[PDB]
Amino acid sequence: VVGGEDAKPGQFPWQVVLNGKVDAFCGGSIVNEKWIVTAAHCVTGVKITVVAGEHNIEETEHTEQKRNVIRIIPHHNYNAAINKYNHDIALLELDEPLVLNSYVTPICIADKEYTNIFLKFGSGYVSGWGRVFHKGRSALVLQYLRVPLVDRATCLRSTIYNNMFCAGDSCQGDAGGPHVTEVEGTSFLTGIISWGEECYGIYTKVSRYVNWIKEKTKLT
Amino acid sequence: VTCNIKNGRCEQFCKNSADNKVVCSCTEGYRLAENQKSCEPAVPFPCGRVSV
Ligand SMILES: [Ca+2]
Repeated sequence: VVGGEDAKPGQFPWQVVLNGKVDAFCGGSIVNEKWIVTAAHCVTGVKITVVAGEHNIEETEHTEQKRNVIRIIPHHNYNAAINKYNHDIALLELDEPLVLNSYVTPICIADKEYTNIFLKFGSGYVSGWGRVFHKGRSALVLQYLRVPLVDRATCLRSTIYNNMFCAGDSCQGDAGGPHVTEVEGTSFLTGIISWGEECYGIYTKVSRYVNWIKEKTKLT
Repeated sequence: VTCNIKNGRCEQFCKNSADNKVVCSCTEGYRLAENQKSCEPAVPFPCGRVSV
């Protein structure tokens, strides 16, 4: 994240980070104890390590919970060949459940109607351990930023849109992370970070994947 | 009062009852509060809350 500020311990307890061959290559969000939501382009098949309760990736704060991904469900309409950045959403099943607490807590997901209403509030939070500058290194401590909602026309100066929106910037490493709207002290997932490149930021509309999310993340 | 103004003063979700009255509602992990508007934890660690 660029031009943001340092997150506070347990300020975004739904935030997770993805580790592969390199650390902090993408972000995600806790749907529930056993499920993560992220971007499809972040997830190749190779061994992914999800880390919850993460604040500073350099320090051992005794709040962290590492988990292996055993199942990856990219949205049925996602196709790396063709667009790559459309229907850009996936779900990760963890090997062992997360133990929920103050530092590890899921993000609320409303129905299709209210997710969109929350989006239209016009101000959401984005976060991650992406680059601090354009070509700078990945963030040590979790960054967050308030990004305003941009209208159709203004953004179109560059989108499949129906399932995407614009705001702002998010940078490389933030992809898959949450765009979140806070309503009366409770945070709801309103988008997934797709990309920024020039660190407006382009986002996936969560509203249009809610039912798919709820269905696939059913606990039994 | 109705849902189209101030979300019927409901903190999270609003729905119109069959007698021109608001029925406030909350998401999984929350319950409707005593004031019939606000949402409070129904489990130790409900979604989307900072606990620190
Ligand atoms: Ca750490």
